[PDB]
Amino acid sequence: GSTKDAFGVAHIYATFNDTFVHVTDISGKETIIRITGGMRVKADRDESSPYAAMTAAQDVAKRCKDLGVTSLHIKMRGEGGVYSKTPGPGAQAALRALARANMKIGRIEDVTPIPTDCTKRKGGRRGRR
RNA sequence: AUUAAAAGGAAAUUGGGGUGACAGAAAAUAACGGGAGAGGUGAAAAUCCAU
Repeated sequence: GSTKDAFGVAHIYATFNDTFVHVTDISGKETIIRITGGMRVKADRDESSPYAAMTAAQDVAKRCKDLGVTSLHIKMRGEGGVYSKTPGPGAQAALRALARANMKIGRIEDVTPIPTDCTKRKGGRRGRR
């Protein structure tokens, strides 16, 4: 059920607590292989280390070239609804790992959601102490 | 029986001043992809997960 070189999309959602390496078809409805940081480490604190993000992104690519997807439209995103809109630590490691993995890199975009207007944020008035 | 006060009141623009009748985030629901973790912390656990 594989084909020749088919462009993919890599919605790499990496936050301060975890990382996600998700590749689908260009329609965005059928995923190809999705490996996250928590599937590559045993320590909870290391669910989003750059080594964890790069190792996961490494093994993700091998399946992509195995199935024929070689080029990826990267999409960068962090947990930025009402929280921090900056991509987490392992975001760059995951992208670079794919680049070292001999994958053509197409468009790169930031798909972190930006609320036109927002709900309440957790923490109350005085915030986190 | 004085005037016409850089006293006051009365008859071209400025105004997120007051009243009255477009946007996606967050979450839910529906359906599809995938099949093992996900949240969370300085570190963990109670928690959600093969329905």
